[PDB]
Amino acid sequence: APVLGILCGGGPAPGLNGVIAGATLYALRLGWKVIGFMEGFKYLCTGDVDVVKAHTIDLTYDIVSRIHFQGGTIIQTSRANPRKSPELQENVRKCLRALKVRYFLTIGGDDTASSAVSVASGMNGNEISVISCPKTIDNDLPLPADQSTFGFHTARSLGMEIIRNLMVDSKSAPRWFLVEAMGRSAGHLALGMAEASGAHLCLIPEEFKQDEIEFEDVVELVEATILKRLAYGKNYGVCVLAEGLVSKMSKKALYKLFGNREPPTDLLDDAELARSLSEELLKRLGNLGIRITPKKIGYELRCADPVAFDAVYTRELGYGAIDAFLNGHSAALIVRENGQVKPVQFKDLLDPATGRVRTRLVDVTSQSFKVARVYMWRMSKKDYENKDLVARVAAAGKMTPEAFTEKFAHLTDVVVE
Amino acid sequence: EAPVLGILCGGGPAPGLNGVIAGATLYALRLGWKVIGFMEGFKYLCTGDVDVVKAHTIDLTYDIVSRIHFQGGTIIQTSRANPRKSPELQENVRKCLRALKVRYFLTIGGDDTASSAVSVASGMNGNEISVISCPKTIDNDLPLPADQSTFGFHTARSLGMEIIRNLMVDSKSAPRWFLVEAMGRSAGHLALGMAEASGAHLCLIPEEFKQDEIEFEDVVELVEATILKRLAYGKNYGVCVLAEGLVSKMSKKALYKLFGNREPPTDPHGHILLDDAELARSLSEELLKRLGNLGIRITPKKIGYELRCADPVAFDAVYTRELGYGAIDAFLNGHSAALIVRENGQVKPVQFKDLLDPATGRVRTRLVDVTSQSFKVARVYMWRMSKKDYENKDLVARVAAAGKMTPEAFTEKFAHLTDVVVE
Amino acid sequence: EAPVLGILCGGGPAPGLNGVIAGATLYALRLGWKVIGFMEGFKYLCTGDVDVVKAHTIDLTYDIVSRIHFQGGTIIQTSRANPRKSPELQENVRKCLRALKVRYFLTIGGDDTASSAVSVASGMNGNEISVISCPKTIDNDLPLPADQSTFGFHTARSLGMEIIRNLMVDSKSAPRWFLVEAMGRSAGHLALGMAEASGAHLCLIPEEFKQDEIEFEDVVELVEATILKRLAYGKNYGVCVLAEGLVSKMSKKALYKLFGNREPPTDPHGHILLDDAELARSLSEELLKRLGNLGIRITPKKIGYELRCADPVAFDAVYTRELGYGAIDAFLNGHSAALIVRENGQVKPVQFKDLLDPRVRTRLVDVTSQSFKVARVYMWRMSKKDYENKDLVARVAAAGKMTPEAFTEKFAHLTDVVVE
Amino acid sequence: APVLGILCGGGPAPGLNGVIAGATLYALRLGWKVIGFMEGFKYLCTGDVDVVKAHTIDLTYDIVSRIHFQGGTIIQTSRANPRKSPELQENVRKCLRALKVRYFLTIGGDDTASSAVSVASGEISVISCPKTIDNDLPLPADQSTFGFHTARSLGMEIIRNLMVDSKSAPRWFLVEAMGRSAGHLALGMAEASGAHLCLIPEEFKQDEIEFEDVVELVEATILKRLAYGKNYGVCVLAEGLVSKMSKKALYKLFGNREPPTDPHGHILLDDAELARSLSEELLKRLGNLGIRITPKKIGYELRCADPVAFDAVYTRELGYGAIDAFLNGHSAALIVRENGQVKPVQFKDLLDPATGRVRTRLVDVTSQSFKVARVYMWRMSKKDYENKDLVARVAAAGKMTPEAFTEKFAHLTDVVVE
Ligand SMILES: Nc1ncnc2c1ncn2[C@@H]1O[C@H](COP(=O)(O)O)[C@@H](O)[C@H]1O
Ligand SMILES: Nc1ncnc2c1ncn2[C@@H]1O[C@H](COP(=O)(O)O)[C@@H](O)[C@H]1O
Ligand SMILES: Nc1ncnc2c1ncn2[C@@H]1O[C@H](COP(=O)(O)O)[C@@H](O)[C@H]1O
Ligand SMILES: Nc1ncnc2c1ncn2[C@@H]1O[C@H](COP(=O)(O)O)[C@@H](O)[C@H]1O
Ligand SMILES: O=P(O)(O)OC[C@H]1O[C@H](O)[C@H](O)[C@@H]1O
Ligand SMILES: O=P(O)(O)OC[C@H]1O[C@H](O)[C@H](O)[C@@H]1O
Ligand SMILES: O=P(O)(O)OC[C@H]1O[C@H](O)[C@H](O)[C@@H]1O
Ligand SMILES: O=P(O)(O)OC[C@H]1O[C@H](O)[C@H](O)[C@@H]1O
Ligand SMILES: [Mg+2]
Repeated sequence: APVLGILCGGGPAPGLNGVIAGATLYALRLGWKVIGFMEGFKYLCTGDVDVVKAHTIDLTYDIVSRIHFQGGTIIQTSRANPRKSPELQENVRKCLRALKVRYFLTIGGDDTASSAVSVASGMNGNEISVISCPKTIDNDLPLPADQSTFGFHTARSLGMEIIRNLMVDSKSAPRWFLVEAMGRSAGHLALGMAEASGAHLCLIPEEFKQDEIEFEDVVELVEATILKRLAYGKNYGVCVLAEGLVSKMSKKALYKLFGNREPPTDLLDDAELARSLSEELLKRLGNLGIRITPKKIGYELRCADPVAFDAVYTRELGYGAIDAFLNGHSAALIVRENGQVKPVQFKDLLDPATGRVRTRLVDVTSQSFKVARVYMWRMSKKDYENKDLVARVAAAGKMTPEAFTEKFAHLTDVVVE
Repeated sequence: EAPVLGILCGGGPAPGLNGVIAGATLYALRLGWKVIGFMEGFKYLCTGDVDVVKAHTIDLTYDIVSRIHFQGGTIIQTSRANPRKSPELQENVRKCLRALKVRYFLTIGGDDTASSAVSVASGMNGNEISVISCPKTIDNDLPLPADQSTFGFHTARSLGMEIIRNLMVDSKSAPRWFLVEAMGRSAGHLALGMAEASGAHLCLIPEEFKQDEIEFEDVVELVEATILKRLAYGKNYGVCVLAEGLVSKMSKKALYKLFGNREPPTDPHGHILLDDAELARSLSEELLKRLGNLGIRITPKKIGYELRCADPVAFDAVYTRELGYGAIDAFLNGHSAALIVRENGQVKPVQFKDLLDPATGRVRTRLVDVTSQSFKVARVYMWRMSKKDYENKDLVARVAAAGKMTPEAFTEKFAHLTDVVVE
Repeated sequence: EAPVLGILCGGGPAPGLNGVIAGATLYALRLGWKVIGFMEGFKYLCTGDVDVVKAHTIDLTYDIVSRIHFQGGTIIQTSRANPRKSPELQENVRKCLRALKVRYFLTIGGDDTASSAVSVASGMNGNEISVISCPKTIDNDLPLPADQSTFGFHTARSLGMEIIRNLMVDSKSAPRWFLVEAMGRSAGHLALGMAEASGAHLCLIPEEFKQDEIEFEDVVELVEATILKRLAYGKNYGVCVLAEGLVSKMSKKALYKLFGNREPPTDPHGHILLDDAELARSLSEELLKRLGNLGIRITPKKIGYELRCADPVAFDAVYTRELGYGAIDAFLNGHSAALIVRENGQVKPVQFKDLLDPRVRTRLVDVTSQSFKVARVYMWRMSKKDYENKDLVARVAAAGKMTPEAFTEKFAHLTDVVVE
Repeated sequence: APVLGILCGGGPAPGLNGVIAGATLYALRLGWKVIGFMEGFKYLCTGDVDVVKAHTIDLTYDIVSRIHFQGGTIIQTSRANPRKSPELQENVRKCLRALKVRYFLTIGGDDTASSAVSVASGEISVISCPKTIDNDLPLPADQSTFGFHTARSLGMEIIRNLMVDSKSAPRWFLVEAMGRSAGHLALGMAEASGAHLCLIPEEFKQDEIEFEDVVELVEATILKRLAYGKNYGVCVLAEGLVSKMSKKALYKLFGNREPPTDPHGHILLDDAELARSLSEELLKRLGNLGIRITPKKIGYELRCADPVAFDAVYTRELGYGAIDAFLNGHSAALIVRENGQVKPVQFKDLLDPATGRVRTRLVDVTSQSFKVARVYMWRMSKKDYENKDLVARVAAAGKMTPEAFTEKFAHLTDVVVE
């Protein structure tokens, strides 16, 4: 009876347990023995056969038969990475061989799969075969457009519900919420939350023409939306911001981001973008009876119980991983393109630019992105050319139609219309 | 004056109806259109009385629709009253639409609603009114490119998943078997989706039965062998999800037995009233006679009326907003007698004649593809006796012993089930 | 060694069972006690074979229970097996408890579980073992001070409200009447709670019927009058919630009509089987004959088992944690054959004798309380004054397509059938 | 036809629509005409009766028959305080008389009720209802203000997700629960979700708190968890710890700077980030041990969640009791529920003599409920500090001697109640 070894690396995503139970349940039906390494590679890195034994468990039918309802991961996860030093990988090989592992499945992000292949490449193919199931809550893998990664549906739906309450609260007690969606990689999650909840505005790094952002431009994009809605008798709303704006700002923009101060280094995590915009917008707009409050959606999504779409999705990835093992595949990533859970070789998907896996961003030319824009509140190219509109909007700001055009009309060159 | 967009909903409600209404109305309002909404579908348009229709038409304004994307149901209600099979009724709808100066006419409903919409258009100048329909089914039975859902389906399946979740915890905490009947006889998409997501131990849908007709006995025994196999592993509990469509695939011998060894009730037109069937209840009643003495409890449970007006999940909120936008886009581009659908992430108008099945003159019905990879994966995790399973003497020994019968008795009673359903 | 604490669950599950288990276990481990849990209640303690019991007992360690307060149901499962009817079985239970050196025996369950625990205790020494039971009922029918809830009732009521909420939107979007049957015949706390919270138009609990036996005709007419009054205001839809206990209060003639003018079902021993009674289904078919010509659709809906194992809401999470703590404190203070309950914000042991009047005194809805009166105001119903309002009776009668004389003679007697 | 005028004051709480629907629907049956003032006292305080009439609506059956399902308020709310100045009450009296409203119903918390009393001194009866998610109105013991159950329940669900994440990917979450008046909400969320630590101002003995003590209280819990093999957890902090802090503590809290202040000299505690500051300090002290720490705010997403069944029933009965108090001629009272009965309680009985405004009900840290909640927390008790064996294990977890651990932490037993 061969041995299967599963582990999780990187941040958790809803439905992580779904993959573990999908692979384990099918493997047990074949008669395999399944084990799970706690906290990813953290203890395989030490190379101590008994420190590892104290941190691996039997993945039995009883353990996994009902985890498909539950978020997080029963075998935990960690960012521990054996790929960064020649000693660590050998410690991994020493423990896999000592554990008589035959099939090796990892569930994790771009940095987690690379560890799997590197440890595998220094091992005989007849003794160990490696498979990985890439995971990401930011929906940034290069699957065919409109196709989502597992966990993304759960994250977007819970985020919609959180913004729903902020939408009702912003109207009931007039204010503006600046909701910062966690995740600097792409803009899929911020735009999905905003469009589903009817958020009045969404800013993502992908909608900016210039290769760097200026702090003042982001202030004016939000300031224009607040002015236009105020011009229609509404002093409240919700604006959603992808954190990826941070990783695109310029050096000067980052300096203003931290309060006109030099930023720390080894550091965009310490950045507080929604909070910084709230302070600047309050100096400019507070006199108009406008309250602004930042709010961060984020960590609370990572271990939400999977929605039905991600339950089916992850189970089919678990079966697929075992199926790739049976069909002899190795060094491949389990993906579902066009409704087929097929093994895909990491070479065929690794974009040569960054070395890591190709990251699919939001297509702001697609119609889907255009539809989201129609239901937002923003001054378009045509809007600035409407004298009657510009008159009311500038009046709402207690500025003249002229000063308003000086300040804000340039924004049509910062963001794709 | 400004062009008038009239909106109605037909058929049974599904999550996201308001989302379609808000997408069409908000976009139209930005274009300066006047948006009105007829209450209860074609109900009053069929009368032909202009005043009555005015008494059941409301002005769809910004503040009314600005926040209904959060809410299930339809703020303009819905009806199934349809004028398609009445030349007089079709004219009556035309007279009321002309009276209200309706330039763009949008219907949100199922097959009957869309067919009625085009029939109203067959006798109207193509430059005075355009007709667009937005297909709606929680049953997911539209012939969209497979694996792509219809709006409302994701919401119904997710809520359906959470109900069965509580039934799975309850069935294990207090050992019991639940027969969950998923309302709707169109297809098995809802049953299989809820069962696969919730990890139910069995899902029976009409698509997997090879015979053109189904026998009540074969359904009893398919569930029975699943229960026995579970019993052979120390587990006297589980959940089985039956698609209601099994009833409409049964033979008349199965119907008489289903209705209590009696005569199926019928309306005053000669049609069997299948809504009065109690599939899940009848099968648990029979299954208790056979397996009850093995310390097995069985309980029916229906799901599906509570699903139809659940608040839409994010996938449906985005979906229906894009559909409502697409309806207005079709109006602008000049399309008419077209249905707004989303294929490959693109909302496009598709002519109604192009969706007809030439054999029936009816829009095609997409059922579960039981030869798909997805369905095979679902079956892998179900608890059932497969073909090669019946050939394992050790396994049939354990299962037969669980049922307090001999191995030869088990093969006699249950081995024919591999020829009843696709393996 | 260290004291052994055995825990089991008996009967129907309710939200928060895991809360009581976790509250008792976590505190017990803080005291150094060993904690064990019996799968499926007394089912295996009845067999007597100790090795079988060991195969169905688990060590309740810190990591087993530290996070089950989120989870509904019970990890140690439950069963209706009760050794209270066989000292052959009670001796078997005592035998396995002694083998496992159970110093403290905490059972969570209903009447059969509670009484079964004390009878086993009666045949043992008061120093070797001590027994405490935590009463459990999702029906809120324990005799606590008025308005104070049993654990799990909040969770069940809130989930039921959500289901009716979907039914209310559906009934209005696609005009229809839903007859929501709230399962449970013990009392009407669940039905009234769900209906009041959800804005349901009518609620019928057996507590409001003045007479001792209920007639099938009268129940039909109480729903009928509400539907007609709604029709008289342009509303041809609504939700009416029926407590399943209406079946248990019906007269012999009423039962005969309820099952379809056939002999009521019965078990092999001759006792009536009310579980086969589809109360909402029968009332829908009957009300369809009478009101179908008016354009009224009526569909039944059952809200039962999906409540039992819903995840506990915050009120019940705090509740059952305080209960579990109180059970350990009762063991420490030397209490035995006692029930752990909470009254006026304090968890405390309460001897069996305090609450018992055969099974425990069933607390029913107080239909004379101000709480029930307020619920009635927001219902749609023909009060005694409504029947005497000539103008109103004309509108309702016309909605039902009958003369005011016919309406008054048929429906006006209902003022003496249910509390005014 | 008598006129009922309804407004909402203060921050929203789930069930406001329940009160409005219960009061409006009953008043409709009595034949009353019902109206609603937008944004609460914002425009009744102005005295411009022309502006007031613009932002008023007629509360009809269609408007309110189904809002009992919905959180938020259909008539909005503001924090405007007519009790601030003598005519701030006068403008309200003038506008109310102009509209000829017989019955005036305010739906708000401690600040709103005091405003209602400031106007109830002159034809027009005034009744309030107990709105607050902070559970800090002086209702009978063990009896909650409406909206508190819903806010606690949704807060528990949010923390549950943070609990699964803190264990799946070992991390510590510092949850800051909104509300500076009392610790009810923070304690309810933490107890129900099984959070490892909770800190509320009610448990500190001295009336001024030091930043160092707050940091060390979390530090002791994190170290103790490490001693027992766990490098993760969740800690809930009532944000009212900032309002109990000393001037020196506030200086450290705002990054060793003078706290921001309003044009009147009072301190702007809204700009404070308690959880963020503690996280930064604790990461400096414990990151080497393998401890990751992350702050999270909860509370703006709680104010307008759809009410739970408890608040739906509660607000339906409170709204009924408001019309019943009006029907009985009562005035200058707040509707309360005790033993399942709604009754008016005069504002005079609820006023604290020193403040002059409605009395704030804090958590009773001497009660059994609080003691039990503490038993399930991970903390160092007075006895634990006297356990030489336990102290050695925690100190080793913190990479320090037992002597150093006792010097730094043992004094905490005099900082908070045991
Ligand atoms: N940026 C915007 N996004 C969405 N709706 C808008 C926007 N600006 C105006 N509207 C609405 O579009 C409709 C027509 O606007 P108008 O033609 O300016 O009266 C009204 O309901 C406006 O409130
Ligand atoms: N019908 C079934 N569906 C899913 N899993 C099953 C089924 N029958 C057995 N198993 C499980 O498959 C694994 C291997 O089965 P066996 O080798 O027969 O013990 C065990 O975990 C069984 O419980
Ligand atoms: N049975 C009832 N329950 C609750 N509200 C009612 C009932 N009957 C009438 N109403 C409402 O009471 C108000 C006064 O009605 P009326 O007495 O007809 O003027 C209106 O909002 C009616 O819809
Ligand atoms: N401060 C605390 N709060 C809650 N549980 C604790 C605390 N300290 C220890 N425990 C647990 O209580 C039990 C007693 O452990 P010990 O004191 O080592 O015998 C073990 O399960 C510990 O993990
Ligand atoms: O806040 P309201 O004016 O009511 O509604 C604002 C709308 O604009 C937002 O993008 C959403 O699509 C909403 O429907
Ligand atoms: O825990 P049990 O009820 O034994 O088994 C549950 C699993 O069996 C079912 O087919 C699903 O695949 C679940 O994952
Ligand atoms: O909207 P409708 O169905 O007409 O009325 C709903 C109300 O009537 C019900 O008794 C409850 O009191 C609800 O508030
Ligand atoms: O699973 P762990 O995080 O170790 O412990 C969680 C428990 O510890 C906390 O104080 C609560 O009482 C929880 O029940
Ligand atoms: Mg206050």
